[PDB]
Amino acid sequence: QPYNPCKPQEVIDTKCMGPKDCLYPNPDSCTTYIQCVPLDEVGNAKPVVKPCPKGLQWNDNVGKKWCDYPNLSTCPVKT
Amino acid sequence: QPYNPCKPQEVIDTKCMGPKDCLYPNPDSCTTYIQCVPLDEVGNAKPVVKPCPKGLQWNDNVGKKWCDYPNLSTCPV
Ligand SMILES: CC(=O)N[C@@H]1[C@@H](O)[C@H](O[C@@H]2O[C@H](CO)[C@@H](O[C@@H]3O[C@H](CO)[C@@H](O[C@@H]4O[C@H](CO)[C@@H](O[C@@H]5O[C@H](CO)[C@@H](O[C@@H]6O[C@H](CO)[C@@H](O)[C@H](O)[C@H]6NC(C)=O)[C@H](O)[C@H]5NC(C)=O)[C@H](O)[C@H]4NC(C)=O)[C@H](O)[C@H]3NC(C)=O)[C@H](O)[C@H]2NC(C)=O)[C@@H](CO)O[C@H]1O
Ligand SMILES: CC(=O)N[C@@H]1[C@@H](O)[C@H](O[C@@H]2O[C@H](CO)[C@@H](O[C@@H]3O[C@H](CO)[C@@H](O[C@@H]4O[C@H](CO)[C@@H](O[C@@H]5O[C@H](CO)[C@@H](O[C@@H]6O[C@H](CO)[C@@H](O)[C@H](O)[C@H]6NC(C)=O)[C@H](O)[C@H]5NC(C)=O)[C@H](O)[C@H]4NC(C)=O)[C@H](O)[C@H]3NC(C)=O)[C@H](O)[C@H]2NC(C)=O)[C@@H](CO)O[C@H]1O
Ligand SMILES: [Cl-]
Ligand SMILES: [Cl-]
Repeated sequence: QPYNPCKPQEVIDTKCMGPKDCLYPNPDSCTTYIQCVPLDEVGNAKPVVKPCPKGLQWNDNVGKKWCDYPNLSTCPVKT
Repeated sequence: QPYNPCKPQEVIDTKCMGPKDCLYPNPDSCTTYIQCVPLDEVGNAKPVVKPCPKGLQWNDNVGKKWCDYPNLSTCPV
């Protein structure tokens, strides 16, 4: 019913435990991200909207998966 | 008995959620720090050693609590 980008294999493999695990862009906003909370053993998860600190924007790049300065973020709104 | 700098009142008041919360120096190493992971909802946490990026050292100063250039860090050495 709600938007839910939590990929099951990512949920099963990482258990969303590590510092970059199960973190996804929020389509509505560049200053938040979505973090998945596992609900069971088969990869289902509850998506949770999480805030970036003041001034920062989600950086979805491989190896990043963190809030970053806007000029380094993956916000689709640029220039 | 093993070393645990995680103070329960800080775990309780912050839930170790914020960007500077429940972060402590690692006495054994200037290139790592200790982060507290809560084990319950009533203040108990375990200490996890976390790495600084290569070449950086822990800065325990007030308002910092982050990995920093060596000349800015609080390393006792
Ligand atoms: C009892 C029990 O076990 N219960 C289980 C429970 O634990 C499980 O829940 C999971 O718990 C774990 C453990 O608490 C949670 O793990 C945490 O996850 C968050 C992310 O969600 C991690 O947060 C990241 O933290 C890293 C640092 O460790 C941050 O890295 C920093 O990023 C900044 C930029 O944002 C970098 O900044 C740059 O720095 C350079 C200089 O170095 C500077 O030049 C630049 O200017 C600067 N850029 C900017 C913009 O300032 C910085 O370098 C870097 N720091 C370092 C040291 O590299 C990163 O930003 C954080 N990311 C986000 C997002 O916040 C956190 O580390 C991690 N904790 C631990 C202890 O590892 C996990 O989230 C949680 N999962 C869930 C789903 O809740 C649950 C579920 O599995 O099960 C219970 O049973
Ligand atoms: C589903 C759910 O709810 N799960 C819960 C789970 O989320 C909870 O876990 C907690 O999650 C949160 C995120 O949600 C984690 O929060 C993160 O915490 C980390 C620290 O642990 C924060 O990391 C810092 O990030 C900032 C960027 O925002 C970094 O700041 C930069 O630091 C550099 C120095 O390293 C600064 O550069 C220096 O600047 C000075 C001054 O100008 C200059 O003099 C120096 O030369 C310069 N030095 C260098 C080397 O460049 C830079 O200015 C600054 N940037 C800015 C913009 O201020 C900082 O380095 C990072 N620190 C460390 C350490 O990595 C991170 O920001 C924060 N994320 C967010 C989104 O807030 C939290 O860690 C995690 N807790 C735990 C215990 O895992 C859990 C538990 O509560 O519960 C679940 O239920
Ligand atoms: Cl935004
Ligand atoms: Cl903001």
